[PDB]
Amino acid sequence: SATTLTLQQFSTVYNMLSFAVASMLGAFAFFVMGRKIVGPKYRLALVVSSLVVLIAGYHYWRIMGSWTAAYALKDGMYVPTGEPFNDAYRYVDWLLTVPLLLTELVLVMKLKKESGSVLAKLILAAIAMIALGYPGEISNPESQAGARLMWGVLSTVPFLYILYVLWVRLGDAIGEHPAKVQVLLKNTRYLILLTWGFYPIVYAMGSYGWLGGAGSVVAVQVGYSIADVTAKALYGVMIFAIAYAKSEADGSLPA
Amino acid sequence: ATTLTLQQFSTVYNMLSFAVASMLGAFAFFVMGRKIVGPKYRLALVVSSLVVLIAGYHYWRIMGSWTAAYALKDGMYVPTGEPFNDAYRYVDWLLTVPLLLTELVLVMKLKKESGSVLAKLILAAIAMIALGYPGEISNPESQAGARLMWGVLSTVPFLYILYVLWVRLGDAIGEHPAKVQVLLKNTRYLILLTWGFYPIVYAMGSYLGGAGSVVAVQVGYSIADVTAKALYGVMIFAIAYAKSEADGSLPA
Amino acid sequence: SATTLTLQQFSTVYNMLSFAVASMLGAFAFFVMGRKIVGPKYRLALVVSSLVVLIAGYHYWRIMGSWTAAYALKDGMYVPTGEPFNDAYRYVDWLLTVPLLLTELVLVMKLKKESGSVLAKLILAAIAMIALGYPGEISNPESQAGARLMWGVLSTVPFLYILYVLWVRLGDAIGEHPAKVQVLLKNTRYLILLTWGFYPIVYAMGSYGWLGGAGSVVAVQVGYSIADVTAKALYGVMIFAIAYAKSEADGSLPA
Amino acid sequence: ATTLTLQQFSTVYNMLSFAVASMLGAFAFFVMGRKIVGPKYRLALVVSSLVVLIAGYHYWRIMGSWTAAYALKDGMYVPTGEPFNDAYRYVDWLLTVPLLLTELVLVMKLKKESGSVLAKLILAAIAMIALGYPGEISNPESQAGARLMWGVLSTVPFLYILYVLWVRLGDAIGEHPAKVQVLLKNTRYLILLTWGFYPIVYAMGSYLGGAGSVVAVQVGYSIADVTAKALYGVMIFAIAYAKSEADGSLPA
Amino acid sequence: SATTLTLQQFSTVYNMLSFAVASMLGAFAFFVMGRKIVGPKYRLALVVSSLVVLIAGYHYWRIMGSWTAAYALKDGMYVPTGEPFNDAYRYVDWLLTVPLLLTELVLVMKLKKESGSVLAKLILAAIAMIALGYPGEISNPESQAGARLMWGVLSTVPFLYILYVLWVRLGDAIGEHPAKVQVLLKNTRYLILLTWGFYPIVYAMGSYGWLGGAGSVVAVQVGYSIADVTAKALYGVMIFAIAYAKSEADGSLPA
Amino acid sequence: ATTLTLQQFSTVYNMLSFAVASMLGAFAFFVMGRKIVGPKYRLALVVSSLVVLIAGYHYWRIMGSWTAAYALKDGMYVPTGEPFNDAYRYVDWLLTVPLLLTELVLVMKLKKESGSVLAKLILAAIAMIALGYPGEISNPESQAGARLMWGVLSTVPFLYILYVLWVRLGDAIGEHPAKVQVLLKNTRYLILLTWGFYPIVYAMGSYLGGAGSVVAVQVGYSIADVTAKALYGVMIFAIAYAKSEADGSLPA
Ligand SMILES: CCCCCCCC/C=C/CCCCCCCC(=O)OC[C@H](O)CO
Ligand SMILES: CCCCCCCC/C=C/CCCCCCCC(=O)OC[C@H](O)CO
Ligand SMILES: CCCCCCCC/C=C/CCCCCCCC(=O)OC[C@H](O)CO
Ligand SMILES: CCCCCCCC/C=C/CCCCCCCC(=O)OC[C@H](O)CO
Ligand SMILES: CCCCCCCC/C=C/CCCCCCCC(=O)OC[C@H](O)CO
Ligand SMILES: CCCCCCCC/C=C/CCCCCCCC(=O)OC[C@H](O)CO
Ligand SMILES: CCCCCCCC/C=C/CCCCCCCC(=O)OC[C@H](O)CO
Ligand SMILES: CCCCCCCC/C=C\CCCCCCCC(=O)OC[C@H](O)CO
Ligand SMILES: CCCCCCCC/C=C\CCCCCCCC(=O)OC[C@H](O)CO
Ligand SMILES: CCCCCCCC/C=C\CCCCCCCC(=O)OC[C@H](O)CO
Ligand SMILES: CCCCCCCC/C=C\CCCCCCCC(=O)OC[C@H](O)CO
Ligand SMILES: CCCCCCCC/C=C\CCCCCCCC(=O)OC[C@H](O)CO
Ligand SMILES: CCCCCCCC/C=C\CCCCCCCC(=O)OC[C@H](O)CO
Ligand SMILES: *C/C=C(C)/C=C/C=C(C)/C=C/C1=C(C)CCCC1(C)C
Ligand SMILES: *C/C=C(C)/C=C/C=C(C)/C=C/C1=C(C)CCCC1(C)C
Ligand SMILES: *C/C=C(C)/C=C/C=C(C)/C=C/C1=C(C)CCCC1(C)C
Ligand SMILES: *C/C=C(C)/C=C/C=C(C)/C=C/C1=C(C)CCCC1(C)C
Ligand SMILES: *C/C=C(C)/C=C/C=C(C)/C=C/C1=C(C)CCCC1(C)C
Ligand SMILES: *C/C=C(C)/C=C/C=C(C)/C=C/C1=C(C)CCCC1(C)C
Repeated sequence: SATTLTLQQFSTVYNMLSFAVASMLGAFAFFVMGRKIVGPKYRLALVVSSLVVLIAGYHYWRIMGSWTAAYALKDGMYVPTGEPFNDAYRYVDWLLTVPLLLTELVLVMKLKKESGSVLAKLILAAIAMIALGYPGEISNPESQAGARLMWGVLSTVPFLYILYVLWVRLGDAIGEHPAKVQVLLKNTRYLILLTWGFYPIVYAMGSYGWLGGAGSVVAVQVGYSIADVTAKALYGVMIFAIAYAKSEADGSLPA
Repeated sequence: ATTLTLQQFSTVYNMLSFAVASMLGAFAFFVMGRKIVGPKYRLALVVSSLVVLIAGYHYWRIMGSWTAAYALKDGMYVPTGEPFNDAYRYVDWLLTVPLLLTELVLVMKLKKESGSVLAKLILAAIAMIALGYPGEISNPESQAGARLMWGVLSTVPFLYILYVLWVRLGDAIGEHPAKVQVLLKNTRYLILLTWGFYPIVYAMGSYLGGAGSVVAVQVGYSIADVTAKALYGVMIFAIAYAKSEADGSLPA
Repeated sequence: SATTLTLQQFSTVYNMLSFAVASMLGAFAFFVMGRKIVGPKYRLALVVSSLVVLIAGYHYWRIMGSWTAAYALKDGMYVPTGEPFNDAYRYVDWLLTVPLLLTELVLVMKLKKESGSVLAKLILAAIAMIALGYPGEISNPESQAGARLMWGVLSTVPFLYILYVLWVRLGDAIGEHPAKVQVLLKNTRYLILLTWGFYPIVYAMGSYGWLGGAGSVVAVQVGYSIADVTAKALYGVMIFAIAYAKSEADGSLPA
Repeated sequence: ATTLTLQQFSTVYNMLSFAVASMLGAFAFFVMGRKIVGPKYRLALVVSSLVVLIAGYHYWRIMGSWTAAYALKDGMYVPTGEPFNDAYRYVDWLLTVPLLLTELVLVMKLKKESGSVLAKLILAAIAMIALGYPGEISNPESQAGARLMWGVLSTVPFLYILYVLWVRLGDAIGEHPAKVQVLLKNTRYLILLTWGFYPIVYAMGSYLGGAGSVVAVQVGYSIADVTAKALYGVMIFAIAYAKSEADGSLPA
Repeated sequence: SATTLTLQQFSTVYNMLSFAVASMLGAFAFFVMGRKIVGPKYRLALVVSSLVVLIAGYHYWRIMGSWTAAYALKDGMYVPTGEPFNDAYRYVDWLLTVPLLLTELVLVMKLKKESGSVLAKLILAAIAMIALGYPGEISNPESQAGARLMWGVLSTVPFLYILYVLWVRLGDAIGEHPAKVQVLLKNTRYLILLTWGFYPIVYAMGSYGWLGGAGSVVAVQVGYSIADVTAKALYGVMIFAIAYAKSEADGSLPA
Repeated sequence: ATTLTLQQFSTVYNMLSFAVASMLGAFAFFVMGRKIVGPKYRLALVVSSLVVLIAGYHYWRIMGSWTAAYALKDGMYVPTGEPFNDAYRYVDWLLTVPLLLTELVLVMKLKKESGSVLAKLILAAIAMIALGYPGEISNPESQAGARLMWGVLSTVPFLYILYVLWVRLGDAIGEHPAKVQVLLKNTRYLILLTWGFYPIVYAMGSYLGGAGSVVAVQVGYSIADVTAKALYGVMIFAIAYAKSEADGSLPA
């Protein structure tokens, strides 16, 4: 089965899940309302921003239900119920939202005829990343260690491709914009860099650790919440700030 | 009925949760994207919003029916006696497929014959779904003859719909700007790929596999619905955005 | 009591009821949104169109609850619960919506001073039709065959009156409009003609058939759904198309 | 209490479902009809929307109370011990009747005395409902004296309200266009027919019949509420539309 | 414990609570919609009017739940359940809404530089009134009669202060406005005078009466509903009427 | 755990119901007050609406948790075994405190450094709440050392936030009209009074009292949240209204 949890551990994970739910839905309303403030050519990017956090809001709402249904209160403790709580529900979120995360960045940036081509490759790359990752995630890290490693390696190839394209296609376009736009674009890269590495690490953790003890279960689940809120809601605020800065630069800010 | 492995139940549940999320995301897009395109293409986005709203609620219900048809016992998911209503999609299609045809006609240029053309497609789609329904609920083992016959009878209006869409979309490519032309070409390919997937899943259910067959049919129908409705609506929006940039009606 | 049903039969009726619910509510949103597109003198007719489908949406929502509450799952079967499922709940729908169906047609057509008089007679006719039909519907087709026939006959008199008025007041006004308006008005008559005959036939069926077997129960209930969706939602789309055509003819289409 | 036949329970339930549907339909009409009339008559339609919205929810509750007060046993509907709160309409009237008077005053031309006139009618309507409430909950058999007395005391502000409405509506007929005049004449007749129906139903409940009496009172009150609120609001809208076409403020 | 109630007594209190709920929420929608009709300098007062009735709507919704949960149906009777129904939940309503009631009156009236000072004193007075009243309300009228009286007396001091300020600050400003504004301002004072005295009387009743019998329980609870609807919803209508009259006087009525 | 008197349970429940009502009232104010101030200050009111909306729902949940953690027995409220999640506020603060800082920055004049300043405050607020959380769930009796340490570590970013707000608000007083200046002065005092209250309640929970301690912490946190969010948002609105009257953008 799984691990027994204290009220403190169960509450901590439940609260970080409720933190995630509130952050995604609140950011949704913010991005919906923020459309009126930026230039008209950057409003489609904010719509996609709202879409990302809306979907992750729905998915975290289900995860929160899944978490409370996998444990039951007995003798001042939370003991498993047999109902499964898995990380593979997250992939259903990622498969849709990660291609959308790339889309909103490209839409807020300048289109250079090939912008469609650059986006299409990244979307296809992100899809294959999650798609190849899924067989490895549902594989038993012990009884199926060969399959887990193979899919992880195959999944990492389009992953580094996305990271490479973002580094090379952003710096060549960072150095063409005002100082405020550069800082916003620069930090957005760091934001992607710091946060997106969490998911493969936890995948590699299950292969070489994690599940060992309740604290590991809490930490990983707390980590997913922090990573998702920053990679989706905070990331969407950066897209909004880039839209306002670029709208302020080309003179399209509503007056 | 049959017992499922933990993986099979999880997989079908996830594809159902994927479908719910895709519709919810597509709904918000079409509602908000209405403001971004020209004023004469917004009714097409209104119909797009309804299609995904209806299918979203219906997939929300399908997910409830799925989780209620199995129970976890001994590391397995065994049936509960509560039935899984697989015919619930066909009543959705009976409403949403006629609506999908409408949004394509509305996003295109209105002609004199547009009224007659739409009604014929809807009558075909109705007869298609109507003939398919006896075949869908037929037992693939004890009632294999009826499944094929209704499958065969249903494809006649099916191929009729595909022919009309191919011919009425190619005739409009050569009158529009290049960007509008590319979108219409890809839209034809998209309709063919997605609408052709459903006959395969019907033939998948017919032929035995066991639980893998159950997973495939539910996964296949779910993917088909998501691509034929939400991905399809994005093309309707993209056609609306291109035509709005061409006729100078883009709100920007 | 009543009949026992298979899962297939119960599901079929349940699905056609859910089809009806979705069609009525979806058409409501369509007609509400479609007001902006037609001329201002035809928008009141679309409001009445929305009202018809909204009411039928509410009534079919209750019918769906009534259907699931009249049967219970036992041994892979649906056996009655004793709770009644009757066609007389439909008359409460018809008594309000049928007068409204006539109203929206007259409002989309040209007012000719007497338009109030024509409408008032039809509304009074439709009311008496449903009102006279109700005593006959709740009468036992066997133990009370005299009362059933008498009310059916009395109900058919204002029915044919409505049909006569529609045929004579529409053709005299069809031949005064453009070709597209004529086709729309012509098909609307056929739509009324084909669909409205279903209700008396089922009334006459209960007198001389139906209730015999489960298949009859399914067919009649499936028929009501098909008839209601076409006589209310498809009919409202025809009213919308007439409004757009007439708005396009008199030059009032919003530009 | 008393047992009801299947027909009696069904009839009262249907008239309650008729009332719910009528209010829901009337609500959407007044909300949407606000946009169609002139800008100075829209607050009257706002109040119209509230009246039917409040009464719709209340009739939704009355229906729940009705179905919860009886149970199906032996081809009969026998009481459950759960009570049916027939006084729930009077607390509705205490709110909605003062609102109904307001929407009539708002749709008419505002004068200096309009403020005083409205307050007097509301005070009368309050006292009318207030005196009627002791009489409504009084037992028609063991407490027949109190029922009549409260009925008698309640009609004094009742006839006061009817007199004022007759006199303030006839004085405004002769200053308006012909179409506005006809509407005001019919509005007076409508108020008299509908407001007079309630005293009959109170006298119906007093005098015994048994279950037929129970059906009549509930059917009568339901019909009276539907005609005095939703049908009444359509006249308020019709007066608004006529005055908007007369003063040139029709949004068209 | 408490008293046993008949179905009639329980229904009466339940209905007057549902009357209060409907009146507060309905007035909320009225004040929200009524903003468009008055001058722009009086619209903030109507927002505060909506706030008062919205809060009292929420609080009466809870009181209605509290009432149904304090009694249970047994043998055609309503007997207590042990769950408490107290008047001290009302103070949580009053502590917020009474300062708001004064605010909306001052905002609809003319600001005379010191209007902030006058309002601040009244708000501080109203707060201390409810604050001093609370220790006395939760005191046992019999075992704690010294504390009940003392807090009641201390609570009455800012109460009469508010009444004095309203009488003196309104008449000096009534006699500066048109006749219609004077009548509206004059009746608003009478409205405050008649209704606001109910609360101390019921406080003094618990000290020297009430709780004796079920009829007293019904009357007091019925009284609170009548008092709250007139002191909040009817009072807000008077504020709306003053705003429309003053907007009509200074020529700011939307045309 | 500990049993509570009827008064203690009622008091904490009332302060929770007070908090719910205050947030609901504040939400409607900020939504409606958006229309009343100038167009460039409305995003700050949008964020104000979210803060109170989030905290309103969370206090609605806290009230449910509170009533579910005790049961009435023998004229007492005794624990039920169902736990009261007191850490649920800290996850609220983790979202709402960063939002509260934002609305202040948005209502003020935007400068070049405004971007950097906000991010530092949010990082501080995050670390503040993050370090406070281990201390909040620590047992005041068996784990008194950890409570103090996390309390001590949490105040470092706390005093950092207070210093920045004092210095960036005094620098903006002397560039604005007198009415704007007074509001900014009082806003500083308000932030200090309310933000300083939380450390006291943490020290209250640490030091024993018993149930009175439980009441104080819950009452203190509730009052602190209501004044630091709803009362704070009214000042944000008042600053918005004053600046709108100064720059001539008041919708009137
Ligand atoms: C709905 C329940 C029944 C289900 C069965 C399928 C119903 C299909 C209905 C299609 C409505 C299409 C009406 C189109 C009327 C013309 C509108 C139009 O041409 O507008 C173009 C543009 O918006 C001008 O600017
Ligand atoms: C077993 C019984 C089976 C019964 C099966 C019945 C099916 C009826 C559906 C017909 C399709 C009608 C589509 C209607 C679309 C009309 C659109 C229209 O008329 O608008 C054109 C005009 O140009 C705008 O101005
Ligand atoms: C509501 C809870 C208590 C129930 C007790 C009954 C309350 C009756 C209230 C009536 C409000 C009427 C206020 C009318 C104020 C004048 C508005 C007006 O004259 O506006 C006309 C027109 O809209 C300008 O263009
Ligand atoms: C047992 C205790 C029973 C107590 C019973 C108390 C009843 C109080 C209701 C009075 C009616 C008040 C109606 C208020 C309508 C005012 C409308 C108004 O003042 O507006 C006019 C002005 O012209 C706009 O500008
Ligand atoms: C939200 C979930 C994560 C929680 C972590 C805290 C997030 C803090 C986000 C702040 C958004 C601020 C974006 C501001 C972008 C600039 C907008 C602006 O300057 O607009 C001014 C004015 O409206 C022009 O007229
Ligand atoms: C245990 C792990 C702990 C991890 C902790 C991670 C915390 C990340 C939060 C950083 C604050 C970011 C605030 C972002 C505010 C940005 C606002 C902005 O960029 O807008 C300025 C520009 O002027 C508009 O045009
Ligand atoms: C894990 C948490 C990590 C910390 C997350 C919150 C801090 C984010 C601060 C962003 C300031 C961005 C502008 C910084 C300007 C000074 C620093 C700098 O050197 O920026 C060079 C750039 O060219 C401009 O001048
Ligand atoms: C500033 C831009 C973003 C900056 C980069 C953000 C990246 C976030 C990713 C992973 C953090 C995971 C942290 C996991 C910390 C868990 C803390 C915890 O509570 O674990 C203790 C456990 O509960 C004992 O039982
Ligand atoms: C404009 C709207 C027009 C809508 C037009 C809809 C036409 C019929 C569609 C679906 C019927 C679905 C039920 C089909 C049943 C097939 C018979 C069958 O064998 O299955 C069920 C039966 O009860 C054995 O148990
Ligand atoms: C185009 C304009 C409208 C055209 C005219 C539309 C009129 C619809 C009225 C009645 C149809 C009733 C059809 C009933 C078919 C029932 C099919 C069925 O499924 O019954 C099999 C049963 O389930 C085995 O057990
Ligand atoms: C502006 C708002 C003003 C509103 C003004 C409302 C005035 C009173 C109305 C209804 C009271 C209903 C209860 C009446 C009770 C009558 C006494 C009675 O005998 O019945 C109940 C009693 O508990 C025996 O059980
Ligand atoms: C016009 C401006 C406002 C005018 C002033 C309004 C002040 C309302 C305050 C208190 C009234 C309390 C009245 C309580 C009446 C209770 C009637 C009742 O029903 O009690 C009988 C009991 O139920 C038998 O068992
Ligand atoms: C932009 C968004 C950035 C958000 C950044 C959030 C950073 C961490 C915040 C809260 C963690 C709350 C849990 C802290 C747990 C402390 C460890 C502990 O001892 O308690 C739990 C443990 O499971 C013993 O049972
Ligand atoms: C909002 C959610 C986001 C940004 C999720 C991102 C997920 C990844 C970048 C996952 C990467 C993986 C690999 C590189 C290999 C192992 C499998 C994955 C899917 C965890
Ligand atoms: C949104 C749903 C859509 C677009 C559904 C489309 C469905 C089809 C094209 C179905 C076709 C079928 C046949 C050709 C025969 C077998 C039965 C069907 C209904 C699966
Ligand atoms: C939306 C619902 C509609 C259009 C319903 C129409 C119903 C009828 C035309 C019913 C007619 C009847 C008779 C002519 C006699 C027998 C009784 C009736 C009510 C079934
Ligand atoms: C929407 C509800 C309305 C218009 C209700 C009106 C009610 C009456 C006019 C009631 C009158 C009564 C009497 C004259 C005496 C007997 C008791 C009443 C309350 C039924
Ligand atoms: C909407 C609610 C209102 C206007 C409540 C008003 C309450 C009072 C004026 C209460 C006054 C009290 C005293 C003067 C002393 C005794 C205690 C009080 C709180 C009942
Ligand atoms: C809306 C909620 C707000 C503004 C919360 C503010 C909270 C604090 C300023 C908390 C400070 C703390 C310390 C300084 C140390 C002890 C732990 C805390 C979190 C209570």
